[PDB]
Amino acid sequence: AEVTQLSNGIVVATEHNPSAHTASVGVVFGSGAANENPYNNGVSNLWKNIFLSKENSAVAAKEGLALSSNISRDFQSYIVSSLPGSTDKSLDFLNQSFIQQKANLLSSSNFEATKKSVLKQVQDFEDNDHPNRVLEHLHSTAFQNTPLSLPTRGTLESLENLVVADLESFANNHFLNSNAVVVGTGNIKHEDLVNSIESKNLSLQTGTKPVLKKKAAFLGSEVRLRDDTLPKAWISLAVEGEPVNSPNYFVAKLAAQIFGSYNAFEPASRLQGIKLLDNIQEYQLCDNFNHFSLSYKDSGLWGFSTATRNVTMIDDLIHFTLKQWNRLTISVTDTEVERAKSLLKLQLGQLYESGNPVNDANLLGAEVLIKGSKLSLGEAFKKIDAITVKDVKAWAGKRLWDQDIAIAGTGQIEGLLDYMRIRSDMSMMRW
Amino acid sequence: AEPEHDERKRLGLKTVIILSSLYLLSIWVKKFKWAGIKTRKFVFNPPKP
Repeated sequence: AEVTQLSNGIVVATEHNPSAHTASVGVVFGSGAANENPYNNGVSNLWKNIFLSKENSAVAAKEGLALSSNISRDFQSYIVSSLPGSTDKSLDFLNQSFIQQKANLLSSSNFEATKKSVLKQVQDFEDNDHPNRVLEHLHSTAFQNTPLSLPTRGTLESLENLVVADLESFANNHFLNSNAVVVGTGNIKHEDLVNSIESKNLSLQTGTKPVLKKKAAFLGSEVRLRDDTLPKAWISLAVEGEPVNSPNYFVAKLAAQIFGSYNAFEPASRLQGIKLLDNIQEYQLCDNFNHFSLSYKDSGLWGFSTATRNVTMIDDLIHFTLKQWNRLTISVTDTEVERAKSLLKLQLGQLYESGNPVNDANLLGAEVLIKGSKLSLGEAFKKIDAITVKDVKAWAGKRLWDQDIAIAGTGQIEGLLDYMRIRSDMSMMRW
Repeated sequence: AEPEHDERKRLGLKTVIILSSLYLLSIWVKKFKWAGIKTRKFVFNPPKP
């Protein structure tokens, strides 16, 4: 449970955990899809794909190393996993690919074979992964004409028109030092890694900063992707949430836990202590749903997602759910808040502490990049337990009560009523 | 023949002012409530066979 981080030339961050069996090293950049443009959208996803290409991947495999990378909105990360002993051979492969081979990975035979893969990849996504496709579109309309609206995997149109020069252009503007953090998780010590790094000098484009832009903003709107040939209806709905490093980051995350997630087929799920289940189970209004409090640097999204085959009662699904959310402003109970506290701790635990160093790396790098440090799991619990009913009520009265929303859906959505109908349910009549 | 004359015209002035105002106000309210549908936009992308 130690968050160690020191700066010499490069800001090095590590979180050691003795019993681990393995160790992971890599760099995480403070720039992701939210830094691209509508036309070069998909560059970051492309980088990730070449970094994992058959050529580069075969080199580290001989050495007994494994590769992993993830593209997000605010950040990007390249990671190399290894045994606790080869904690040095990872640092060689890292520098070899980001300085020496930052021109060998971009050959006219590799880039074309990779481009052909992300194209079949992103296409496959839009053709079949409906729930994620919808959540991606939710960000698209909620933050339109603003950074957060750009899909992480990029659009098929900005992708097929992307050239090697664009990769370089992006890389030379974001893969800088002042916008980077070298992460090390697994078992290796902070002082073990920091030495192998402060050994090899060379700055490589120092003093350079990435370009700036215009702040992200929420806009009440919707995008309806009707498709009557699909067998279900997938919809996502949300209000403007909380950004990371916000006084209410936790109240919000707790508020989502109150309604939580559900799966109509799993017996135990049907028994949960969520009032909403009394309303939706009578006529079986949906196969599943899940609330969330997504947070980013400039903004966030608080809402839920759901999938259903009861295409003639979608208005009741949406109506009941939004009536429950009304309660957070006027009648949420102590026991509901308490049930949430326990469950939030359990999930926040399983995330920050799993048996996989790669997840730890991403989380560590991402956090240190936005707030210059990581909040310890124990420090979180103290904040979570401190939340009162009054807090939830004040938060909801600001974020949920009579506030614009964003909607997105695909499939048999004829039954999803108009905007103003849904919008009206964000409140209740009173004397 | 019309003993109510003076009174009738006074009541008329009140009635016409309220209804006029109500009429104008309703138009504004209607336009607001309709703005989402009015400015709504569509795009067609022919599905592949």
